[PDB]
Amino acid sequence: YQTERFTKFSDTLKEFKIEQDPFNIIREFRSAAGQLALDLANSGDESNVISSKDWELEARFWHLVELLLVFRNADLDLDEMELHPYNSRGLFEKKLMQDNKQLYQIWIVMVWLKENTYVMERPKNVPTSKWLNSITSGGLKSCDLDFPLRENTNVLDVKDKEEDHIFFKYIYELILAGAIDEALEEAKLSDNISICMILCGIQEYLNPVIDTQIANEFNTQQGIKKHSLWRRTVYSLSQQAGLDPYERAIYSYLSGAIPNQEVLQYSDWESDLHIHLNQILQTEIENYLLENNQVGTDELILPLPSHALTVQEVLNRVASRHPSESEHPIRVLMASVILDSLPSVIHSSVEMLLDIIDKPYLLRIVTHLAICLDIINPGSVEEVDKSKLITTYISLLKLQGLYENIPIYATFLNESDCL
Amino acid sequence: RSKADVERYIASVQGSTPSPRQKSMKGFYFAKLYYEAKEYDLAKKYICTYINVQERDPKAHRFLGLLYELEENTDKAVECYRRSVELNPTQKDLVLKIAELLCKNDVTDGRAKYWLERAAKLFPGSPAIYKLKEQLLDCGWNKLFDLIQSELYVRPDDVHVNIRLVEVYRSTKRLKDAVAHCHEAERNIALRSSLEWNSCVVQTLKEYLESLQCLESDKSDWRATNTDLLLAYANLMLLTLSTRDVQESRELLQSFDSALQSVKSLGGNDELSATFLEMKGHFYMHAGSLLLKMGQHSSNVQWRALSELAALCYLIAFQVPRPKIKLIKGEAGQNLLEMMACDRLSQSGHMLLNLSRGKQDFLKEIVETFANKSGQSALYDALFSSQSPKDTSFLGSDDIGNIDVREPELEDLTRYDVGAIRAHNGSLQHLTWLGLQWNSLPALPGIRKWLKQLFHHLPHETSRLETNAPESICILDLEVFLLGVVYTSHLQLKEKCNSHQPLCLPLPVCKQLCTERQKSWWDAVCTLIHRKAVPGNVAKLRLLVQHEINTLRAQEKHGLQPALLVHWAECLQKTGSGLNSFYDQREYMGRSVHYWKKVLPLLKIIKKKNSIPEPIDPLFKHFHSVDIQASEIVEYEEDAHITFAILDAVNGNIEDAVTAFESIKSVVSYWNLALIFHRKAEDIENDALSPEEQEECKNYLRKTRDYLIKIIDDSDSNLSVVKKLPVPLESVKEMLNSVMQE
Amino acid sequence: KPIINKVASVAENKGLFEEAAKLYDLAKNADKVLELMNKLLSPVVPQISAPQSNKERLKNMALSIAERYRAQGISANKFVDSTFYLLLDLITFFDEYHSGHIDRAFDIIERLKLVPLNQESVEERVAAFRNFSDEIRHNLSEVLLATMNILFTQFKRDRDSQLRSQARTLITFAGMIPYRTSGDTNARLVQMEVLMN
Amino acid sequence: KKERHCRLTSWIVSQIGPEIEEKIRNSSNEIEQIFLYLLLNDVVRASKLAIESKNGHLSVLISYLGSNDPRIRDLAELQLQKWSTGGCSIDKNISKIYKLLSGSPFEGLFSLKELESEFSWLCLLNLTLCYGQIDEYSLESLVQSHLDKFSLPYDDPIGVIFQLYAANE
Repeated sequence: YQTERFTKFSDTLKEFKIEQDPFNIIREFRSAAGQLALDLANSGDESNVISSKDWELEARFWHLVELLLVFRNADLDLDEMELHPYNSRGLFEKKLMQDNKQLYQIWIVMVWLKENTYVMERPKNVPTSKWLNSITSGGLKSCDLDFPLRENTNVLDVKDKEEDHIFFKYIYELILAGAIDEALEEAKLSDNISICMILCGIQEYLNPVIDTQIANEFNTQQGIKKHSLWRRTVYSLSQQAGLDPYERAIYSYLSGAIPNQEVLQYSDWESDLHIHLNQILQTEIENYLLENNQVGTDELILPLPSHALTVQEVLNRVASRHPSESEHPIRVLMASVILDSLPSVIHSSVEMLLDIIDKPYLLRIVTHLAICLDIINPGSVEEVDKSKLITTYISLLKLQGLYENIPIYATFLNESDCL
Repeated sequence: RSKADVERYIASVQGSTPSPRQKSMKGFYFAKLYYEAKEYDLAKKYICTYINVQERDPKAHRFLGLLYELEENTDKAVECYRRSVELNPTQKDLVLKIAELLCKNDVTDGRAKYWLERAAKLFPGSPAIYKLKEQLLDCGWNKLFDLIQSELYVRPDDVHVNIRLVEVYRSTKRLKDAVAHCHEAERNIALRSSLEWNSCVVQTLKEYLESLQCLESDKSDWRATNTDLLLAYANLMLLTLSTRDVQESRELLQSFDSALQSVKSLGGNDELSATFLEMKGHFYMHAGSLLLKMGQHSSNVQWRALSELAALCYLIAFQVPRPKIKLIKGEAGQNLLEMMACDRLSQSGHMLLNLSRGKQDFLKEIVETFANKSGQSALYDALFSSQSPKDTSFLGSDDIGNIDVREPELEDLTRYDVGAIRAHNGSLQHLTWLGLQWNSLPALPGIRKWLKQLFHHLPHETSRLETNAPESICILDLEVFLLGVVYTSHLQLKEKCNSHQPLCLPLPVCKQLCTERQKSWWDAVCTLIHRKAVPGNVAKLRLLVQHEINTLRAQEKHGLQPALLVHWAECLQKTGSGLNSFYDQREYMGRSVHYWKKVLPLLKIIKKKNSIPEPIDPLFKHFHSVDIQASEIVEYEEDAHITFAILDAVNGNIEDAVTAFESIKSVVSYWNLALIFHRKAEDIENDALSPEEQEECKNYLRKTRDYLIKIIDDSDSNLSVVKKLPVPLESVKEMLNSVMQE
Repeated sequence: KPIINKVASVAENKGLFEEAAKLYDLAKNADKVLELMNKLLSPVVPQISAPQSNKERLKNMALSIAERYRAQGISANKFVDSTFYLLLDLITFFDEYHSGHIDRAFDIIERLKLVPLNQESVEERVAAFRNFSDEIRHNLSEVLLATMNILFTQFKRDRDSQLRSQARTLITFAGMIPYRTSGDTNARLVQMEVLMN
Repeated sequence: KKERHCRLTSWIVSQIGPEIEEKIRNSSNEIEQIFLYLLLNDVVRASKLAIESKNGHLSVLISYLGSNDPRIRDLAELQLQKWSTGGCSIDKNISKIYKLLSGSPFEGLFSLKELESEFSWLCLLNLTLCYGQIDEYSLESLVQSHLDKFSLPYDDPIGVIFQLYAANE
């Protein structure tokens, strides 16, 4: 049956033109692609695993589109936040994310990135308690994480290191996926209290009593006041070798830094891009705080880089670092959406019809995207480009023998007359 | 404020923060008020000092650049924008500005070229981008022509660029080429809808008529170009009436009437003669629309007299016969002419009706009183100033003979609308108008047929309904959309007049009837489907559509009032219940059940008189005018249970469908009960099979007969039941005749 | 719940409505809160809302009770409740009228469908006045005059026929309604309509 | 309350300053020094020395001292019970630091009370006031909490003032 696909997308358009909000179209496009992603994936010829991934990718694209256009377009402007110098850093961070839409967009994108991150299954047969092997062998004169750092790592049993590896890797995957609550649960429950505690430093300080404008979200002070310190402390910890590469990786991510080579070598376009947007973000916040004298000089223990990249440049670098992946045609759209250069790319792939015909999803996707765009933002895509796109896709509806559902797509030109 | 208000605040913060750094960090907020007090040599030094301490603020740097722009110091203003742009790349509008200013001041340096390239990729093919491309070239005739042509290749729908081509032709005084392109471009559906283009079309043609080149060349094609002028006048008239003011619209009428008078003398039996025929009708129709515009603002006595006058105009237009389509040279030309004919009959048609519903056979009086030649002078009087010569004015010389004075038939009107959907490029304005005009009628419009005429081969329902990606748009989504747009529009206008007829407004005169949000969506999905989007804007258009999909499908956070959902549900059931094929029946019934399944939870909370959680920036405006009441809840639950049963029957759960249908003694349940009992009989009725089974088979056909008779018995007795019929009464009787002859 | 009503009950019996409202509102007794809030608003409906006035100090508490009664979905019987939100709309009608925002104020009164503006609505609007809370009928005099003075101002700035027609409507309504100061009001309304012509 | 607390604790640090600096002068063990830096309410130099002496995890943990995060509190205490039930051996000063993170450094079961004999009473009181459970208690009842654990010398007047302050009611 699967050669139903176009129906689903077409179907969604029917429903829209007929209850005469348009963001639902895309939401459905997403779900549609996802549903199809499942079909080709389950039981299939290994020629299908490929086009299955091109559907999952499809789906992620629709999601990213929804998120960003919702934020950008459903922008109806709220009330400005008036801080005082007595206010906590927490509030200033919030203000920053409110006022600077360019940067919040980075947040949105990171959220999307996390959403679609793979995490291993929870490690089984985890041991009763930490470093149990070393303790049992005798030779841990101190039971604290820093003991084998104070003096040769030869202290820790091999099996203990192997388990610490399992743990820190799992925690790392969870952190990259946004699963911070799960990471704290794992830390707690796996007898890694001190690491847990480390994960608690992630929050900026708020006090509901002082920072009135969040006395709703909070009933109790929380987060840590000397955060610039925390951050250097963690970063330095991240640079100290004789720690497991995933643990160092974790601290890197937390300090707004770029994890060690041993770990980073396995990160893909999404993972890598995520890492570097995290860096942009971290740097930008800490700079925002410095420009408002909410950082205390004592805490500038160490040099961290102060110069934030632009999303443009991060993308360019990550691209050159992952050319194969970068060049994939829906991930180009992903980037195009991220930079807003989107009608830009529409008109572009339009002129590539004048090695876009070779891949099937593309001509469809661009067309339905163009439709959505001009629905949500009348004017968005050049009238001509709509004409050209629908023209060509329609002729494929003909080549597929689905003339049945051509009128729906017609509802965008007087050129429709000619059908 | 004044000079004292701002210079006194100096001592206000000077006494609050006296150190030099904080004194200079307030410079931007000092400069914030001098820009308001018209002090630019002072505001400049205030902001410039804040820049001395806050050298990395993109806002401050831009503010100084905008202030140097008022000072007209290009070199200084540009540099300021540059700093704000290099600090923050998201400032697209500043990349245009830099490119805009670099090309205006000096093009000799390639830096102006570079910034123009970036400006292009930030705003794909925007109207300003070409403007800058022409500016850069300015700093030779053949050179300009090649730019426009290369620009028209990829942007043939750009109004401004095509206009420039006519102006370049006109500058070299090769007007024949100017009209030639003007003629070949009147086939473009987009340009035909452009007010400024049609204005250019009217001039370039007239210039050619008087041009020395028109006479010398030949008198054979003279008629051909003359046709386009009339066509242009019609389009230009439609647009001028809507956007322009009372004065400008009336003035355009005089040029139209002059052209008509100058054309009628030639006559003949070719495209020009056929064009004159159809355009003649348009003239009165627009003239009627023009008349109604004046009266709206005016008093009641003038309104009735003017509406009386307009009614005659629309009548004259409607009477005009369908133009002779076969008589045109080409397929494109003839299809166009017919398209306009349908538009004329449709627009004038609904107007004729809405004006005739005011009174009983109001139309008859209009003709019996003003069809007299006295009315012709009363029409010329109200429209024009009597000073103009009444001899060469077409209005005063037309032979108003045997006005049909027959109100239009709905069935004819429907096929006029459907044929004219592409008249105004399917603007949501066009459809929302029609949808509203049918909102007062007893017969409903074929929306699903409208959409098929617009988006051909767009599936009724998309297989991949799971996601909201806008490649899965379906004619149902659109049908569901227009329903809300009209249901929303009607309520909004109802609220307006209540504070202050809504049906009576003609299409040009009325303003936007939908929210700019809705209009943006329709324009997006249209440009996307028809493949007239922009590679750069593809992703934006695509997302704009995606945003609303989840609402048209009643998914997470749908901005849908319960009444609008119910309206969608029943409007799709009855729309589908009348369809012949199973594919369409299933789809429309499916969606109807879907929306029903989303409402019933709301109705149950409403059934116990609780509060519905109001929406956040909904797509379809909520209204307490149609908020559901307990008085109607049990009905919807019942009407929904029917929709459930219908889908159960279509899927195969006949046992549960009949069990449900029989539970409620409704006229519609009869037609369903009958229709499904007939099918169980007909298939088994004639093949060799157990005799006992045959008797049971006949028994079902006996039930079919009975239920159809119950329909007709209850139908003839009461009118309210006639309207509840899921199909026409004559269709029910049609089956019965065949049922009994079986 | 009882003592808060006991304390609220006496303070109500001692004409201390502004307190009895705060106390009854403390026990989430909206039947009494809105009742008293109707009495405190009607006198101040047409008044000028000025800083620290008795209008601001009562309007601002009424709005703080409108939000907390909508966000929490609380309401008294429709009679008490309908009047309470109706007065709040009127208080907005005069606050816009006294500010010179004529267009904006005209739109509000139109929504309320309290005063007819087209002759067709006179029959139904007149019947509605019979069963509307006397806290509303009291302020009918000032509403008609403000609405008239609104049309009156817009006239000095077809449209003329429309204002003229609406002017008439207000008069016939006021003619069929027996209300406060119907003598002085009905006369002034007729004079303002004559100047229009 | 925060202001007053900060001034009191800055002052106590003014007083104990040389005592502790002497003690840091004579220590031969890095983790002990880290602890002493916590005795001067200098979280940052403790964190730094930790970092430098290659005690990095501790370092991170240290950064919590003076945020009163009850999660961290109960976690630190938990770690301490687990050690004080088996825990073949834990360094004498790491346990002290964890006990500081516990928020109840004498009030406890790994108790710093024995430090009664190694430090000015004021020095230990600083520990209660800085870590101790700042948010949950009023300055007074906090100080009182500490005094309830230790008798001060009858003759000492700065002692007397704290007692009169805490005695409130």
